[PDB]
Amino acid sequence: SYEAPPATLEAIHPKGLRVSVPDEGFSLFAFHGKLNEEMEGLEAGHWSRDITKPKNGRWIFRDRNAALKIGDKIYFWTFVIKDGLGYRQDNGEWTVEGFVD
Ligand SMILES: OC[C@H]1O[C@@H](O[C@@H]2[C@@H](O)[C@H](O[C@@H]3[C@@H](O)[C@H](O[C@@H]4[C@@H](O)[C@H](O[C@@H]5[C@@H](O)[C@H](O[C@@H]6[C@@H](O)[C@H](O)O[C@H](CO)[C@H]6O)O[C@H](CO)[C@H]5O)O[C@H](CO)[C@H]4O)O[C@H](CO)[C@H]3O)O[C@H](CO)[C@H]2O)[C@H](O)[C@@H](O)[C@@H]1O
Repeated sequence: SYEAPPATLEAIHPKGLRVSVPDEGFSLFAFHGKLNEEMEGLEAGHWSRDITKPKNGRWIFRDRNAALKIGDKIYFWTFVIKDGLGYRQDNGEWTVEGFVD
């Protein structure tokens, strides 16, 4: 049965974090994440935000001010509502390996 799609994360040059999932017929996408500190289960995170509509096919979370560095780790989990039911990407871990213009 259904599983949340994996998120794509990008570090932006000169600054910023962008996180997105494809719209698979959701009503809601939430991102919950911490920088260089593990998530202790389903805690809110330093980044914690509900996104309520997709934009051109994707659900997008942005922190335009996040100044990331190579080797920074983001520990995260996401939440999507599909047909009134909730699904998570659990135990997300992403390492900055480069930047996007
Ligand atoms: O009303 C004024 C008040 O408003 C507040 O804002 C609200 C805001 O917080 C809310 O945001 C949504 C957010 O809560 C939601 O998070 C969910 C989270 O609820 C969920 O937690 C689960 C528990 O549900 C679960 O409970 C179990 C229960 O299901 C079962 O029936 O019984 C069990 C007992 O036997 C019981 O434990 O327990 C587990 C732990 O085991 C919890 O993890 O977890 C999911 C993740 O899986 C999490 O996503 O997510 C939504 C979508 O992102 C958020 O939108 O939204 C409301 C509006 O819809 C707001 O009103 C303010 O903060 C206050 O200041 C205001 O006073």
